[PDB]
Amino acid sequence: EPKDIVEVPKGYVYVNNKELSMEFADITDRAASTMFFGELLRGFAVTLAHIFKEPATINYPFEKGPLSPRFRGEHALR
Amino acid sequence: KFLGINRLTKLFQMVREAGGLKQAYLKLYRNDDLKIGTLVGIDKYGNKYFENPYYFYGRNRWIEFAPHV
Amino acid sequence: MWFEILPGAVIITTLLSVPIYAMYGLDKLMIGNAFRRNMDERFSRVMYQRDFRLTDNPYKMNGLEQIPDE
Amino acid sequence: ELDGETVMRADPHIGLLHRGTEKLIEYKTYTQALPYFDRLDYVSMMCNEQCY
Amino acid sequence: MIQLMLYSLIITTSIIFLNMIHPLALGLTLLIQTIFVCLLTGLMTKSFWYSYILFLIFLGGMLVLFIYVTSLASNEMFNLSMKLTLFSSLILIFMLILSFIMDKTSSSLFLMNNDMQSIINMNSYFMENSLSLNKLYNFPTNFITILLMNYLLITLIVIVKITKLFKGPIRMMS
Amino acid sequence: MIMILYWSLPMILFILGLFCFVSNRKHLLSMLLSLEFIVLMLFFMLFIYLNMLNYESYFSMMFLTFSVCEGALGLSILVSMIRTHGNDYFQSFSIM
Amino acid sequence: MFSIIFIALLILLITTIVMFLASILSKKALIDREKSSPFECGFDPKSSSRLPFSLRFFLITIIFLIFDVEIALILPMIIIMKYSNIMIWTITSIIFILILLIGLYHEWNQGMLNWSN
Amino acid sequence: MFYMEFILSLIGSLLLIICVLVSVAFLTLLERKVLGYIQIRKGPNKVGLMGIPQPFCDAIKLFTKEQTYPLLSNYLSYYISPIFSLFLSLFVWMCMPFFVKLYSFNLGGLFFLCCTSLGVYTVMVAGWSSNSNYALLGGLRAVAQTISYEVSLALILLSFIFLIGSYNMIYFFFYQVYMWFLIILFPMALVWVSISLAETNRTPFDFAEGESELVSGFNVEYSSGGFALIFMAEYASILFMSMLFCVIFLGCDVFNLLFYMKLTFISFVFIWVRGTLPRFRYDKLMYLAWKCFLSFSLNYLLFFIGFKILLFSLL
Amino acid sequence: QQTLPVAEVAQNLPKKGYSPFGTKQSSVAEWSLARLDDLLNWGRKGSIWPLTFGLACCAVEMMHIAAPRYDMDRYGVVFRASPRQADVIIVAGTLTNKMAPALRKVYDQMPEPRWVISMGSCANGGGYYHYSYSVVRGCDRIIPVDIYVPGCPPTAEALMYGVLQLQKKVKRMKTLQMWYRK
Amino acid sequence: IYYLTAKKVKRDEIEMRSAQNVIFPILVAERDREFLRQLRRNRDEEAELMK
Amino acid sequence: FEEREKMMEFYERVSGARMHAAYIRPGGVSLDMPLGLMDDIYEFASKFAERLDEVEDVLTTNRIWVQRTEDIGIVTAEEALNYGFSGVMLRGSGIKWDLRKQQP
Ligand SMILES: COC1=C(OC)C(=O)C(C/C=C(\C)CC/C=C(\C)CC/C=C(\C)CC/C=C(\C)CC/C=C(/C)CC/C=C(\C)CC/C=C(\C)CC/C=C(\C)CC/C=C(\C)CCC=C(C)C)=C(C)C1=O
Ligand SMILES: CCCCCCCCCCCCCCCCCC(=O)OC[C@H](COP(=O)([O-])OCC[N+](C)(C)C)OC(=O)CCCCCCCCCCCCCCCCC
Ligand SMILES: CCCCCCCCCCCCCCCCCC(=O)OC[C@H](COP(=O)(O)OCCN)OC(=O)CCCCCCCCCCCCCCCCC
Ligand SMILES: CCCCCCCCCC(=O)OC[C@H](COP(=O)(O)OCCC(C)C)OC(=O)CCCCCCC
Ligand code: SF4
Repeated sequence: EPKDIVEVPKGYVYVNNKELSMEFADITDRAASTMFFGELLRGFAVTLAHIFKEPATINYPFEKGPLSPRFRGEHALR
Repeated sequence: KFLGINRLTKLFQMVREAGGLKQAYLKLYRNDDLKIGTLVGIDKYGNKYFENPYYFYGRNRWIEFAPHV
Repeated sequence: MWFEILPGAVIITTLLSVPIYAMYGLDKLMIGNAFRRNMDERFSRVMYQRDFRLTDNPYKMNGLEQIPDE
Repeated sequence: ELDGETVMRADPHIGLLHRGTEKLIEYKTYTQALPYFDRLDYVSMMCNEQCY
Repeated sequence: MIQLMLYSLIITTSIIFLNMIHPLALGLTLLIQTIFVCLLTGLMTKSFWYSYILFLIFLGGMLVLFIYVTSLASNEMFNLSMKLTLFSSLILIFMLILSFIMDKTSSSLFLMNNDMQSIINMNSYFMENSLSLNKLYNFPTNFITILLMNYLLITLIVIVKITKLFKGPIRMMS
Repeated sequence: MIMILYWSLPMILFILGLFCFVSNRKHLLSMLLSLEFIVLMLFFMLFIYLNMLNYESYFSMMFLTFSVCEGALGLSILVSMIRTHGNDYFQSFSIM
Repeated sequence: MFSIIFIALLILLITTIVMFLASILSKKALIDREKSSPFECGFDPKSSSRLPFSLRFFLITIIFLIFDVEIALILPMIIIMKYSNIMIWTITSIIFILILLIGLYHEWNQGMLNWSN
Repeated sequence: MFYMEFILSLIGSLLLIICVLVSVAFLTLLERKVLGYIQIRKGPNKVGLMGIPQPFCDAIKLFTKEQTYPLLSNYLSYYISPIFSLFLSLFVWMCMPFFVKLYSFNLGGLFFLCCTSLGVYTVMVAGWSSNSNYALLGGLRAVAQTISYEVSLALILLSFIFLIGSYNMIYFFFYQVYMWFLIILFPMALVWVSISLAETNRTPFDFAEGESELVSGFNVEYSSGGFALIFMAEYASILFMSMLFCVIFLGCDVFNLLFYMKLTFISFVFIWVRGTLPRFRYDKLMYLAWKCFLSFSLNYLLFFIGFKILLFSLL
Repeated sequence: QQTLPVAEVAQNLPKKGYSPFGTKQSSVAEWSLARLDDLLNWGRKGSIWPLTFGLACCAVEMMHIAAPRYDMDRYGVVFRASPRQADVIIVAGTLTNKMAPALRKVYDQMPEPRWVISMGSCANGGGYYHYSYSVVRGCDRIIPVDIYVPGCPPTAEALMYGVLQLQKKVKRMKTLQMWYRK
Repeated sequence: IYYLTAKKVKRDEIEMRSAQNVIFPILVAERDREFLRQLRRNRDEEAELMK
Repeated sequence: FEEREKMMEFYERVSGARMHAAYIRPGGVSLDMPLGLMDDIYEFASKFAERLDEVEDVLTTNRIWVQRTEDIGIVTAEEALNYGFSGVMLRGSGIKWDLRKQQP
């Protein structure tokens, strides 16, 4: 586990606070992810997964979006 | 057959329910998606309202317009 | 959903397959050989000069019927 | 003001979407002045209604 | 016929190049000049290697020179002249007529092409750029290549020394 | 006649490039472009000489290297004008 | 190469006919005074684009030119390996690439590959 | 030379030009459909039958809208540059390795480098001649981009050539009869994909036509035909480097439909990188193609020099 | 005022067809020019390119036709940054006194044909800031407007209703038949 | 696998070069006979033209 | 923005307008929430963690996003206090200040 630069208080969360590990295993892991594009391949994998999803598009005007009975539109005189 | 051949069977059922290959072509040209669903209603002006809860919310209920337009 | 990407891709697959295969017909209509003679090496060019010297068609081949009986 | 691609002096000019809101709030009732605050900040709205 | 056409085009573009004040007119004129010079150089050698090499060289050079156009003399007026257009058109049509009425065997180059070499030449049957470029990496003249590596390193050291990067960017009235 | 029918043309174009190099122009970069043109015509004449001989065209890249380093020297001199002057006007430089 | 000249002239001819057909079939409306003006994100420019531009990568451009003529001497030795002395070819090739690595790493050490700023 | 050749070379070149142009149109359709499907949304579906004649909608409109006659521009240089951009982007396609003799390009790599250098010349001429500040900034970004990637593109090509021994790309077919070169050259599969996006001015390297840093880049003053030929020139460059990824890294055979399926897949990869990764800065592009890509190219060139001397002694 | 017809009357009527100019025009040249105009309006009502303008809150709704519920790229509609590469400018938001020459310059540099969609109450008639000093009373008095989307935030359904009504306006737009009858 | 592929390509290249080496002597024999015939024709034509 | 359109659908459900709700008023709220909003908001809040996980898998780890964001636009804390900063621009510079906790 990477160490913390500043000790966090109770009820607070510090982002970008973890020191980078200088041991050989973490340096080799980040080096392999550098020269072999590990996070780029992970982002491409997530994107290729969301290609296979169902679209959220609705066929306007045959299909119309959900609404509410309280909806505010054209004024009318009853 | 775990890859979607039953979906091809459903597509062929959609084609036979549409009224033929020419009628399915005409329905796919007019309505940009080809779908099946139970006929709920027919409004005085001649439009037809279908509802199928199998689809995504927002595409459950749709209208097929009057054939004279 | 995702299969609608395949209309619009096969047309790129088919039409870019057009200018090769059509010549694989269009040579055979007029050359008679589906592969016209390559000119990368000097020896192939010299032997093409030899074929075009022997016949007006370099792709028409002189077989053993050219050789006289003796 | 740019020397090449890098900036030397970036000066913002605003008032291009200045609508005279506060002078207009001075002329309305508080109930009528409440829909102004939806149009102060555009993408958080119930926060501005909460503040007013 | 194509060689005499390249002669006429090179003559006309050289007349155009001698008369252009604006650096971009000189750049476009030397673009079409290096295109025509690259084709003409190709006609003389058995292979087409050094035309390609010269085109990479003269497209790597003027790519930098346009940045110096946009940094120094970016604002300068173009002046089209009807006299230069009429002169170039009359000289161009005159040399196309003169090249059409000329015997092209006498005006052809005497330098030997890959097919102008005889059949008995066994060195012509090899790969087309092997024996031409061999002496760059052979024993008598590898040391000239060594000298060129060291010369390019010394050139880069000179460029770094007399373009001080820490003095700032370059423009007009810096 | 033989000197006239062959290789008389790039002498004329080299003379025109030399006259373009020494003409009264406002900027130094036009002289750099005229240098690139006389590199082109020297390449033409050297290429005629190296193609009378059979397999000695390897030298034609060395002339390109020395000419590109000449152009790089001229470009770095054009940078060094900005270190002292604000311009590349040839009238702005010292005549003595 | 004579066929490449003719097909390059034909591609240039076809593209000029395509551009002239785009110009002929274009909608011909009258030219307004401020329609022709440069865009400049909807406001007045205050300066022409012929104003001199600051160059922060002059050293990188001249190093690019030097490295490109260095590229022009690498491209022969694909062919020269099968027809030369192997010892001389390896001494020249490994010494070429190591001298390029010395030059590039030395200018990386000086920081001359960073833009002036 | 036989008369029929010239006729069949002319016919095959013209058929190739027409098929590359219609494939550019359907490549715009493919990008607009899968790039929507990169996100949740759909592609073009309403117009025509199922969005198939949508590039015809895009081509009818751009060939009829009013031609811009800009005020401060040099119009005689502004009109000619997209013509030359499309001319070189279709002229580079004569380098395609045909198994029939289309053209005997013995020096196809040098021809590819020449047309690659000339396409960015048309881009930077069109950027200057518009006389707009965003157009000049996009043009200078394109010049800095090509100065960044040019020597890296050349040395990486040399390493592939070493595995071949000749500059003729049809000799890529004989050396790939047992396997593809994606096994050996996977780090330059990544590096050549990085260079090929910088070649075609595509995301993550899209500084010549920026939609957020600049306003449309150098295309800011081009409309209704000039923009059309610039756009087809860019997409024909995308098709050409997709083809060159299929030639070098994959099978160089052209008599199989799997080659064109692979070319459509590499074009889908070209759309796929744009829909995932954010754009760089061209400062970081110049610091990438000079300190990482060039050093790796020289080092792995040394590796291939040693491997080719090792292989030559064993033969 | 007429209503939608009853289904018996609708069955009595025939199909309208795609062409708004009718099937036949009793002349070969008129029929050829009408079909060329039909092809041109199909190419023009397909893929109108709106302009990245976005003055105010109504713009946030403009990304809800970008957002994958409504998908404006399904219709051919796709945003372009430059006004030269745009058919439509969606004036959507408050048009103030400082944005009068900005909107006039961006509209004038956009090339013909030009159709402007006025989205939102501020762009239509000033709206909730109508009686203020700085707000221009609608965008009609500077630039022409072809489509008036009426909601203050329109629903993205109601914005694509304006976009589809603009497509129907381009479908009824006639220039070659006008040239034959001028 | 590339070493095996290079062995196959070298075998094909050596077979093509062997075919070139076995075809060439007939071609150069025809070349020298036609060369001597054309040299005799050129020497006769130069004597006819320059009289 | 698919999830953002789901929340504007929730806004339209509770107030009747998708964006400008006019809902929170002096003296409470104008209307009670309709029945069944709990299940819809709960289903959305159950899925939104996975949606943020996918968005962070694309954006956060990438080298281009890091090179385009990190060590860029660094503002010191005394400049943040002297120039009257508030919110995230205070919280991004190390200053522990949230108005929801200090003055609730
Ligand atoms: C918070 O604050 C902010 C605001 O406040 C609230 C704002 O308001 C705004 C402003 C924002 C808005 C107003 C809306 C938000 C903007 C967006 C969501 C825009 C982002 C979306 C995109 C950029 C779309 C996604 C990208 C895609 C899909 C890429 C493709 C896009 C295109 C435009 C490509 C289409 C172009 C084409 C096809 C060119 C046409 C050319 C052709 C078709 C030519 C081809 C030719 C052929 C095929 C045939 C030719 C054949 C020939 C010539 C030969 C044939 C010969 C024969 C003989 C047959 C912002 C930013 C903001 O932050
Ligand atoms: C079916 C296919 C699916 C995948 C398709 C897509 C393929 C993958 C993506 C292709 C390109 C995508 C667009 C371009 C992205 C460019 C990203 C980029 O370069 O970012 C810069 C970043 C910068 O690195 P950084 O992000 O760490 O930055 C910090 C470091 N400084 C600031 C100093 C640079 O990454 C790199 O440059 C990484 C190196 C890239 C080149 C690869 C070198 C390999 C070296 C040889 C390895 C040897 C191993 C050991 C051998 C031992 C032998 C004995
Ligand atoms: C490698 C580097 C090479 C460098 C050298 C290249 C040289 C190429 C040749 C150059 C020739 C130049 C000729 C120039 C003539 C026109 C000059 C001009 O400037 O025209 C201006 C005109 C309108 O522009 P203007 O109103 O001046 O607006 C600018 C205001 N700032 O502009 C226009 O109207 C635009 C031009 C329209 C041209 C139309 C021509 C008539 C139609 C021809 C037939 C088309 C047939 C199509 C169908 C064919 C079917 C088979
Ligand atoms: C308008 C011209 C634009 C610039 C074209 C540059 C082409 C590459 C540079 C070069 O010299 O290439 C040598 C090559 C030499 O040919 P190759 O060696 O490529 O192929 C042999 C040729 C029939 C075996 C393949 O020539 C060309 O590319 C022809 C250029 C035609 C230009 C026409 C207009 C004058
Ligand atoms: S019309 Fe309504 S939603 Fe649109 S900008 Fe004005 S106040 Fe905002």
